[PDB]
Formats: sequence, C-alpha cells, structure tokens
Amino acid sequence: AFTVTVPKDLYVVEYGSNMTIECKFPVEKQLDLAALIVYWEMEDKNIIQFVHGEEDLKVQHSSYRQRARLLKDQLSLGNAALQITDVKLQDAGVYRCMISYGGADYKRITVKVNAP
Amino acid sequence: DPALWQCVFAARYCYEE
Ligand SMILES: *CC(=O)Nc1ccc(NC(=O)C*)cc1
Repeated sequence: AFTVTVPKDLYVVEYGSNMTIECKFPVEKQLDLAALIVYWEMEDKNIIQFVHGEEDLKVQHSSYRQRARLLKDQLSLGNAALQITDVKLQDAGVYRCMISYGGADYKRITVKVNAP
Repeated sequence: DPALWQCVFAARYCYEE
C-alpha cells in the first residue's frame, strides 16, 4: 500500500554541524500538494507540521524555531527531508517523520550527537 | 492518522505556548 522508507535509520552527527535526515514516500507521477501531509517530531517536541500543501510554524517547538525546516523541493521527488542547522547536544534523540499522501505511514530515526 | 497527529501537535502547542 503506502510505505515510507528511510535511507538510514541512525544518524551520528558532530555538534555544531548541519544534518539532513530523509524519509522517502511513494509518488506516482506529478505531485498532489493538496494530498500531502508531513509531520516531523522528536521526543516530545513539535518539529514540523506541513499539511494540505501549507506550512505551520506556530506549532513548532521553540528550540527548533529558525533552526529547523523541511526541505520542500525534494518532496516532488517523494523525499521529506528535515534539515537542522547548528546541531546542539539536546538535538540528540529519536526522531519520527509522519507522512500522509493518500495513505499514511511513519518511520523512526535515531540521532546521536558527539561534541568535538 | 493525520487527524491523530494533528491532535497531538496541537495538544503540545497548547502546553508549550
Ligand atoms: C483531536 C484534537 O485535535 N484535539 C485537540 C486539539 C487542540 C487542542 N488545543 C488546545 O487545548 C489549545 C486540544 C485538543
């Protein structure tokens, strides 16, 4: 039916770097932005709420404001790519993309943060 | 499912802000 995939399921990133984590979803021909819903969450923090073709930033957790955003132009390729700039120690944890595009599915990604 | 996710995203927004 509708499956969401992740290239890797664990990312180890250095403190202060930028990271891009990816979720893939099925896209048949062009893209129905009306149909597309994306949610990124980690731990109990609201990262990204994208639904019915529109962004919502007021719901975003304050620690990610202006630091985290969803990379749109890959979506037409079936890629929900969350980029976080200037990774902090507190960005370590378990993330989860949730995609609705007709069907719905989600995957989990673990992030590990170093320090040097 | 997107309903449930928007239910939870809105619930936390109430808590945070
Ligand atoms: C199902 C659902 O969406 N429940 C819900 C949404 C939003 C809020 N918001 C606040 O309480 C501010 C509560 C419950």
